Amino acid sequence: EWQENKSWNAHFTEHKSQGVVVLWNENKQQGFTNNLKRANQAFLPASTFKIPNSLIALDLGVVKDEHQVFKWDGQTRDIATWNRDHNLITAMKYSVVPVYQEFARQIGEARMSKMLHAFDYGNEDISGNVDSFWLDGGIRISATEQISFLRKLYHNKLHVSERSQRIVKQAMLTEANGDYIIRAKTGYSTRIEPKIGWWVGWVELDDNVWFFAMNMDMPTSDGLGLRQAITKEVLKQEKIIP
Ligand SMILES: Cc1ccccc1-c1cccc(C(=O)O)c1
Repeated sequence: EWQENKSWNAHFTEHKSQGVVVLWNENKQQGFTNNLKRANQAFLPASTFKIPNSLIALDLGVVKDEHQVFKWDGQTRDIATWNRDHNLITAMKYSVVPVYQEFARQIGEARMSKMLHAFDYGNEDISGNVDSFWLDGGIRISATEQISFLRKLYHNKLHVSERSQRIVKQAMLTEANGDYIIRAKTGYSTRIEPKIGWWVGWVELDDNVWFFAMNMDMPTSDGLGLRQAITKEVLKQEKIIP
């Protein structure tokens, strides 16, 4: 069921880094990783949490649909793309923390805790501030746990409406061409050691789906592009994408 290929470590060490990639072949129900231990170690989800947060906001009516405009609050932040109006699509695309912090405040502690337990999401622990627990609170999730959550979303098996799940999968759209479609979300965790980057999602092919979840050490923001680059290089090596 699970296979470890330690040779894949070269994808990380050749960039003076360390990390884990986890792949899941949906047709064959088989998983692959370079590091079984790190595949099950739990980290802050950071902006990968925008996936469950979006689902909860939509199902509760906090967000009406993917067109609703969340007006910039007029507070100049250091990320230029955050200083503007957003909808769910652009908020996901630009990982707009302040929009999602307001979602969480409107969701509230009780409903957020209950929905994460319903999702079986990570350690399901929202200890900390309701508007930042996924950045510096107690919640944790492993790469293998990301896969389990994403598989439910893919199959519309999470305990929210089909509509909510369809909308979030639309907002996760990252890349599409004649060969494959990638739906995914990046993450960047800096408030608690070790600093890491995430990329989680799946690759849709004509006749199969491959789920993936990776994290890697990220001491500096200069390496953020490696999250996607390394993942796609692993996918190419395994002949999942050309
Ligand atoms: C939080 C943050 C701090 C320092 C540098 C970049 C970022 C950031 C901000 C928004 C999106 C992303 C990203 O990866 O997509 C990264």
